[PDB]
Amino acid sequence: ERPTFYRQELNKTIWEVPERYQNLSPVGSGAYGSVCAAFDTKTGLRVAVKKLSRPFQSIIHAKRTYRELRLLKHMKHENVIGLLDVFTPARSLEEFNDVYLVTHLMGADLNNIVKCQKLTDDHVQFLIYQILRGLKYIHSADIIHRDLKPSNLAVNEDCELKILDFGLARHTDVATRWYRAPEIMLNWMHYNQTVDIWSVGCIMAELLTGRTLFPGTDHIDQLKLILRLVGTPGAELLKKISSESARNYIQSLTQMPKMNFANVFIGANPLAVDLLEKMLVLDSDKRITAAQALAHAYFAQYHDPDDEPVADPYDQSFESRDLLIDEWKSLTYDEVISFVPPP
Ligand SMILES: Cc1ccc(C(=O)NC2CC2)cc1-c1ccc2c(-c3ccccc3C)nncc2c1
Repeated sequence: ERPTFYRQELNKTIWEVPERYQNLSPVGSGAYGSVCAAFDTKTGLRVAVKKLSRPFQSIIHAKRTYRELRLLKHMKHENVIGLLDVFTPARSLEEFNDVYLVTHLMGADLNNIVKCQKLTDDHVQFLIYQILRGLKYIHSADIIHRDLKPSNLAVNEDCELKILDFGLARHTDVATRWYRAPEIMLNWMHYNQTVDIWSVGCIMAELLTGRTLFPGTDHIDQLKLILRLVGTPGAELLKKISSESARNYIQSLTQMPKMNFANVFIGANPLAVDLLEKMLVLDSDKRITAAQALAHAYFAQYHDPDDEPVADPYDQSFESRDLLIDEWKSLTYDEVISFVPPP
């Protein structure tokens, strides 16, 4: 049966949600869209409801909406945000103009944690572990995050973590680059899933040291900052950059050796430093994977091959179809009423 909705103004718009969701309350962030913390009396969980902004204003948004929804309904892992529900006040396609999403709530993100807790070695392991485990899931479904960062890691009171914003296209017109992998920033050859490991590395290094590893100002400064630690590229990596300008420009810079991670991260679990040198490598191909990373002896106290699941193949076949603004809209509708809540 169709539930009974109610109305109220939150974040300057009409919010019409089913009565199971009570005590809606804005998060204060805004960086994640329009989102409220709520209590779901159906599951009895604390949830996070997000009202999609004019989801179908144009092909770009239309397809973007269906894309996110597809991703959310497909992902079912304890370290990745997933769909507890999705609903619309509309009774028929005709109406349909808004999409509402629901997920578990955490209330905070990594970014807003270095400024608080002092972070012991132990908690760092737990946090990096969850990112790698969730990453392994995501990667198995052939989905790349591409822009992983501390602000995309939703963490709750008990340092439990969920990865957010995965697989969402690119940017329009900017974007922080303090964690993006160099392969991406200078746009080189085909780039594998390992781009995310580069990011995990930056984060891990940040959690260990309390300061941002590569807080560059603009594009060349970032590259300056990274090459000063991992060193400039040899002929092996240069030859693989099946690019042009980027290759000729990269090699223009002054050659530099890789620093000694051991003395860069003064005082830090040695096993931690070992992992960083395996993640922060210029060459993605020679960079460690999430699965490999979960076996490293640093995560000794948490590793458990049986409890580190994989995803089913993600049917990404819609990413090539050219559709009308109304068709992308309709598919998002189909995806909404065919939805089935998890157990
Ligand atoms: C609702 C929603 C829908 C979809 C996706 C998403 O990543 N979609 C991409 C396609 C994958 C993300 C969210 C999202 C945003 C902020 C959340 C906060 C939260 C609350 C306050 C301050 C900071 C945070 C992080 N706490 N718990 C869960 C949260 C979930």
